Amino acid sequence: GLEEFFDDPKNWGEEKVKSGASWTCQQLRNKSNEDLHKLWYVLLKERNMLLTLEQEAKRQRLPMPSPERLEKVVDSMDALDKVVQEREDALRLLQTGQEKARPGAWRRDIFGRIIWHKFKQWPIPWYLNKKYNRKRFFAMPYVERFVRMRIEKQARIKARKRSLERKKEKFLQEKFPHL
Amino acid sequence: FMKYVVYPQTFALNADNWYQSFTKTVFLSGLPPTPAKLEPEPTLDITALREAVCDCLLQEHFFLRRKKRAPVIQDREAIASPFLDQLVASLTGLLSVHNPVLAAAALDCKRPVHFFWLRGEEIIPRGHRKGRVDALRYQINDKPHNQIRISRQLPEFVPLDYSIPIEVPVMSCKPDKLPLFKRQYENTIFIGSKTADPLCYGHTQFHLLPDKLKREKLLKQNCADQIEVVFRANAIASLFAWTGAQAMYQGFWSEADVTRPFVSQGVITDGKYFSFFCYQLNTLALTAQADQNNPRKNICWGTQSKPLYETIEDNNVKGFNDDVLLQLVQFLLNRPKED
Amino acid sequence: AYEWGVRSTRKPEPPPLDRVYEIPGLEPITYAGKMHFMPGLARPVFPPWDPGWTHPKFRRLPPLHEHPLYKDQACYVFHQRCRLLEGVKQALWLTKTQLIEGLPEKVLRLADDPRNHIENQDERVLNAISHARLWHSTEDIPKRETYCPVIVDSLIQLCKSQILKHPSLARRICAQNNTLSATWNRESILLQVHGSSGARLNAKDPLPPVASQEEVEATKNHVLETFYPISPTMGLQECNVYDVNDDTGFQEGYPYPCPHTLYFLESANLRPRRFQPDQLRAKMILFAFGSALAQARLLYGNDSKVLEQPVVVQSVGTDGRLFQFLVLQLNTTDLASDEGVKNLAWVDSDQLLYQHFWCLPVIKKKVVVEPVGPIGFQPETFRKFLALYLHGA
Amino acid sequence: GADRMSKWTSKRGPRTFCKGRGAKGTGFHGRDGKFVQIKEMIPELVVPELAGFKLKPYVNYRAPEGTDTPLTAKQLFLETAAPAIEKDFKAGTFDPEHLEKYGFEPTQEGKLFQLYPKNFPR
Amino acid sequence: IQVHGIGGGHKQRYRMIDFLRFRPEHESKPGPFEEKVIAVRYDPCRSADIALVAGGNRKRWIIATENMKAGDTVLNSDHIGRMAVAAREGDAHPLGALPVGTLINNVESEPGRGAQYIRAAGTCGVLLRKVNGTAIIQLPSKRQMQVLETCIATVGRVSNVDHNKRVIGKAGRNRWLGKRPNSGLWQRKGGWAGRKIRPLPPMKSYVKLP
Amino acid sequence: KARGNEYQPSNIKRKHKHGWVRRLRTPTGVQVILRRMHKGRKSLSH
RNA sequence: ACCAAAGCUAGCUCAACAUACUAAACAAAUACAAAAAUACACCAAAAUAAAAUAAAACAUUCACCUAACAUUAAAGUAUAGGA
RNA sequence: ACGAGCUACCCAUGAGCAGUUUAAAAGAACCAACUCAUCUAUGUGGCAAAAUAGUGAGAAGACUUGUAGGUAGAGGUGAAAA
RNA sequence: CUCGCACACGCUUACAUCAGUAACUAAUAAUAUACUGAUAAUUAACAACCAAUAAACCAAAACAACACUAAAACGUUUAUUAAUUACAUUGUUAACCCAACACAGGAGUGCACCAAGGAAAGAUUAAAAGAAGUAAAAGGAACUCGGCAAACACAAACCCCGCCU
Ligand SMILES: [Mg+2]
Ligand SMILES: [Mg+2]
Ligand SMILES: [Mg+2]
Ligand SMILES: [Mg+2]
Ligand SMILES: [Mg+2]
Ligand SMILES: [Mg+2]
Ligand SMILES: [Mg+2]
Ligand SMILES: [Mg+2]
Ligand SMILES: [Mg+2]
Ligand SMILES: [Mg+2]
Ligand SMILES: [Mg+2]
Ligand SMILES: [Mg+2]
Ligand SMILES: [Mg+2]
Ligand SMILES: [Mg+2]
Ligand SMILES: [Mg+2]
Ligand SMILES: [Mg+2]
Ligand SMILES: [Mg+2]
Ligand SMILES: [Mg+2]
Ligand SMILES: [Mg+2]
Ligand SMILES: [Mg+2]
Ligand SMILES: [Mg+2]
Ligand SMILES: [Mg+2]
Ligand SMILES: [Mg+2]
Ligand SMILES: [Mg+2]
Ligand SMILES: [Mg+2]
Ligand SMILES: [Mg+2]
Ligand SMILES: [Mg+2]
Ligand SMILES: [Mg+2]
Ligand SMILES: [Mg+2]
Ligand SMILES: [Mg+2]
Ligand SMILES: [Mg+2]
Ligand SMILES: [Mg+2]
Ligand SMILES: [Mg+2]
Ligand SMILES: [Mg+2]
Ligand SMILES: [Mg+2]
Ligand SMILES: [Mg+2]
Ligand SMILES: [Mg+2]
Ligand SMILES: [Mg+2]
Repeated sequence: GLEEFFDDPKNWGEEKVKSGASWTCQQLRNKSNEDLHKLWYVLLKERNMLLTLEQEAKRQRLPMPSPERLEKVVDSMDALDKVVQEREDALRLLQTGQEKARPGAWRRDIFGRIIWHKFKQWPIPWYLNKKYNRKRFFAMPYVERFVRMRIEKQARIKARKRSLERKKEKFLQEKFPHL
Repeated sequence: FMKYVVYPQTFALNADNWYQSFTKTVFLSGLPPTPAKLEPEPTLDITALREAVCDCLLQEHFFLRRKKRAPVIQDREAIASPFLDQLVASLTGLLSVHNPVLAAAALDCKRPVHFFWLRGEEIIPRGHRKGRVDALRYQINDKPHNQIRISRQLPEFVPLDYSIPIEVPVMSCKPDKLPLFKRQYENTIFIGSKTADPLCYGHTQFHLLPDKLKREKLLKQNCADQIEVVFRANAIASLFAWTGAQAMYQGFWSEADVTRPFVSQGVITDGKYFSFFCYQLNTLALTAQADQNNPRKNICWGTQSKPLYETIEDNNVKGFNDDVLLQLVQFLLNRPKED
Repeated sequence: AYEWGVRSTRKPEPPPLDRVYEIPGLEPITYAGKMHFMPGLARPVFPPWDPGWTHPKFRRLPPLHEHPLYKDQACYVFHQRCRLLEGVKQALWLTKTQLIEGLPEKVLRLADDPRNHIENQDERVLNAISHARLWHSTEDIPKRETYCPVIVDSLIQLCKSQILKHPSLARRICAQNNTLSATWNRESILLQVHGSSGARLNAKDPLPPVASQEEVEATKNHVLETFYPISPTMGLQECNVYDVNDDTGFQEGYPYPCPHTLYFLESANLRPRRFQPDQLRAKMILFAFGSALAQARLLYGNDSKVLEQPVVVQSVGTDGRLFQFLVLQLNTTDLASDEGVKNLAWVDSDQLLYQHFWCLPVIKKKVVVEPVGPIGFQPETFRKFLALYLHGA
Repeated sequence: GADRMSKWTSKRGPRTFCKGRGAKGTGFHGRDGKFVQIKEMIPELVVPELAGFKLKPYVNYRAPEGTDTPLTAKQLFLETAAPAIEKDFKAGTFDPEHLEKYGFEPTQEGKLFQLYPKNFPR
Repeated sequence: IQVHGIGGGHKQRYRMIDFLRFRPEHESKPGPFEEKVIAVRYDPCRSADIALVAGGNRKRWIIATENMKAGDTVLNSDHIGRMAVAAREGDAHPLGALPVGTLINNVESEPGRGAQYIRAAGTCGVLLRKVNGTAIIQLPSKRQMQVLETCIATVGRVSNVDHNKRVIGKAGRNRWLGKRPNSGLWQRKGGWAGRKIRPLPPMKSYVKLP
Repeated sequence: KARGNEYQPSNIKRKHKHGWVRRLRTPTGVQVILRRMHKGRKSLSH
């Protein structure tokens, strides 16, 4: 069963390989979950063959015969992963209602920033964990000057961007007086 | 200089063929041709030998209690190692009355045997020495479970210039693909003793299979013929290394070749299964400059793996193979020629 | 007094509790809700952790009284590495035997007979000495854990070669790392020897009694030597968990029931790791008595009585250069009393098998003053070893 | 003064520094110092039978697409739970206290694959 | 660096030295006991020579007296008596039971505290008088010490008497002991230098008067 | 003798003296990291 | 004749208005030696700003000197100052 | 704020010293590896921001040296040369 | 003519194959381990990662027999519980590192003095001055601050100052 990494031998020496369109999201939504589970491996073997052919075309210094097949396949993979994620997050919104798959908290780190800290799996609680208590989630009083300076810098950047767009609008209006 | 470290106990897939390529030895299935000029020596009592072997089985399987084993997996190394020492000691003691040479022989227990030799040529692919020619060196670091050493040499099975139509398999690949790896340390050629020991010849070797090379582990690894291949590679490595050790404590080397052949016997055991091998070294000139016009070859006769017992339970040995014990007694009954 | 702890190196005491917790009827506000430390909030007090499903590796160790075999009476256990101070005196006291300087006359008659020697005795023993000390290793200077089991196994092979002249040595076998337990009571305290041995020789047939009834009767009025400030307990390990069951390493119906020789190995480089010779003798006395008591209670029963058939167990202790020899005859089970029949023990002490060995040739003033090989040789040690091996036949 | 911009990798450090490349652990260190691999941590790959299954990785060019309607929680409720709830309310057998017959589950920890802890990888 | 001129010495193991002379094994029998001396060895940590003392089920390393040899018998007691005791060189007795002219070592400060003073090699204090249930001794620095009479002390002089007459052959021996050389800075002597004749400081007393 | 070679490289010493963990164990090293972030450094530490 | 030269753009600067203020990306790994899923803990902290200068030196003193309270006047006024 | 990856001194953990003379592994002697740098000549934008060649001193100790940690400037460290 | 082979640390593809070099790198060409482009590569047995809790332990390593002082690194068995179940992860190249350089400098360990590594001269001529080496009649320190340097010598004494290493 090692030949599935390659194409059929009639198609090895052909310069152009025609193929169909990529799988559309609305076409993915009509199928059942077992159909998606089988279609994932059906796409997987073809993508492995296309990557093998791409590497061999890179090796033997010849162009890959119609390399848009890999683009269509990875578009199909993105579509199927997307519709499975719609089914899973919709079903989780019905059952629990939590928006995100991983637990997390909005935290204030030592650097002063606001960070979405995702949680991890541990067999022991948080107060007993040696590694976790030496982490610090708070900001010291000296951090506030740097937090303010970060604010001041991004405020200056957006000020110059707004003035730049205003100047470009002025320059185009003065350049072309079609009004 | 750099050398390949050759392991007799190996996990390689086709290791016997690569070892035959490194060794210039041909493997023949079946026993060597029997020297039928024997006197009426088999007045052997089979019942006492069977009772001794069964007593060793019952001791290290049922009777001798260990410290309590909490993994409960019952690792066969600690089970079958003193089984092999007791089997070798008991069979030597019971067969010393028939073979007086075994009384004057010495017994080694877990004492290493080393051999170093050159084979073939190689052009260096990389480095500042690229394009130059440097020979391939090999080192065998082997630790036999038991050894028997004799002051006098065992007799030959076949003559020195005896030719076989089968020819040495040549692999068209680098030795790194086995896998084997180059390592540098001291070059030792060891018999199991130093030179001043008067017993520069031997009788037999005994080799226990480790835990990683078990038949159950191979069947989990999806390995059918590897059971025979591992035993083959172990015999071809160990017996060749030890016969080369005999030849180079006897003063023979690459440009002296070998005057009269070196003959050895080997017993390779998994915890249930026994295998019997014979080796004859004629070639010690494995250097490529001396191997252009060298017609002679080394020979390794092999025996297919056969179990000794079967499903031992509650002081009763259910199955027993008498032919394995007979082959072991015929191996232990070999004597040097007298004059 | 002077306590042996240090305030810095000890684990610190917990920080003193926040003053919110000392207010009755007040709920403290802590950082437990945000599951991380926060300055300005009180430190929460958590209950001790209870893993409802148990894990084997990661749980706390169970206490010693939780074990089913835990008993209130502290038993004193002797294992392989326990040392005794007045080793011969403590061995004689805790074993209740009598010490004899020579080996028995049967052993000397077996040794001194010229028909019992091997073909070229001195040549084979000197070659065995050279093989153990220099030849068997790739290195120029082999270590003691290498050369001591090699010289022991080589001497066993040398005395095993006599089986063609004496076809009664096939009734023996060697055994390794067995579990031995022998528990008894000796003057209101509970003793137990328990552990393993190096290599133990067993046989189908028992060894014949070696001491005469005149010696047994003269042993009766012998008084045991006593020593006041050290208790005879000292050197043993106190244990509160044990089983009162005499356990030899072999189960019922074993074809080789009677041990004939024990072998004791001192395989270590450093001087503090190896036993002193008195400690080595004490170890062989108490282990040989453990094997003999296992024999004399397995064949007779748990009742304590004098033995009409003595039990003889031999042992050899080995340093690699200097040997100790023991023949121990057990006659008495009821060791609670101090007035009854005492057992017997013959000990040859500090038999030097060779004086010194030279692995490399020493050169003084550009000439060789001493050649390679062992200096000094005493074959009487090998003769005693051969008699101890050939004592069955 | 070394390379700060280069990523810190196990190839760079000494023999002491050994860092994984992102793989998942499959066992632990056993009694003898060897590695004991746990079969339970091994990802058992789940494959169907594709011989008797008819589908192809590419779609016909003449096959039309559809108006893109993403899957919504309201649409999933109206398609799955709403006929049962409407039928039970018109039959009078609707129970506000117990909703387990309509597909609702109160606590996730009973079942094998949880959603909010995300027990299943993929 | 807080103490100068220390470092670069030989590797030394530390011996656990038991300072409390009267230490019963169990509290069931608090009576006086008698132990046996096995060996006397050199200790690299102190100037004295130590001795291994075994009794019951335990051994202790103690500070050896002048003529303590291998295989000796040493009595430890707390019993005070009005006929006193006949003091040998090994025995440990309270200061109330000793005769007036007794030479002592390893003097305990507070009852139950343990031996702190007179520990160096060859140094011995002398009991002076016993008044009102209180012992007064004279230290090797010729200072009087007032102590409760129930404090245990060991009779005799500490071993290795010729430690004061031990000669150091070279600076290499100082570096072996671990004493780094002094600094090369030339410091002019102040007013602190000179031969100061001072009267003897008064008796240091650890008996707490209520 | 000859100079110019005061830098003898060692990754253990480098990551122990100028590492991220060593920077964050001290408030001064934390302020060093905030100054490098305010300047906009590509590499905050080793 | 080589070397050279010339562009008008990228973009900044100062304000005003203004929401109300640490942007974007977070699928995984990130304070083990950062970007390494996985084990019995410890965690944390504050104490006046000083001086270069001016007083032609320099000791008491020396406006602003990282503490929101703005403008027109009172007013450079009363006061405080090696006055 | 940052610096003891060079150097000054310590705490750990290791590794080297062949031959020769002597009862000696004696801070003895000859002389290698090894460690310093006495003297001279080149070099002086050089091979080199301190080197090369010849010659020298120690070479079983107060000796070199690998890895790692510690002591930080109103200081550290120093067999004091500021 | 002889600083070789490998490992540890450190560097980071600079390694290997093919093709090109008008120009960029070699302080110059020829071409290529040092430039350019494409493609591949280092496969674990070696090394890292790799159990605690109580207890019997005074007795050096120096060929260690047994000793000296400066008192000396380096683990056993006994009991309690240690998931038990093929194949885990990671380093495997090099002519290489620190010195601004393809620098006569610095650089730890194990075995060797070659069985391995390399090339002082781009081609002429053979002026002065300069560096290095060899040899010299007669004299032998008369040169110079000084027997500095050199030499077929490589010795014997007196002081000063510090005992000495
Ligand atoms: Mg840099
Ligand atoms: Mg690394
Ligand atoms: Mg490396
Ligand atoms: Mg494994
Ligand atoms: Mg000290
Ligand atoms: Mg001392
Ligand atoms: Mg001084
Ligand atoms: Mg001075
Ligand atoms: Mg620099
Ligand atoms: Mg001024
Ligand atoms: Mg001024
Ligand atoms: Mg100011
Ligand atoms: Mg005033
Ligand atoms: Mg440091
Ligand atoms: Mg340092
Ligand atoms: Mg020497
Ligand atoms: Mg010297
Ligand atoms: Mg000298
Ligand atoms: Mg210097
Ligand atoms: Mg020089
Ligand atoms: Mg010259
Ligand atoms: Mg010299
Ligand atoms: Mg200072
Ligand atoms: Mg000065
Ligand atoms: Mg000065
Ligand atoms: Mg570089
Ligand atoms: Mg060029
Ligand atoms: Mg390599
Ligand atoms: Mg030229
Ligand atoms: Mg000239
Ligand atoms: Mg000249
Ligand atoms: Mg000349
Ligand atoms: Mg002349
Ligand atoms: Mg003159
Ligand atoms: Mg000169
Ligand atoms: Mg001269
Ligand atoms: Mg002269
Ligand atoms: Mg001087």
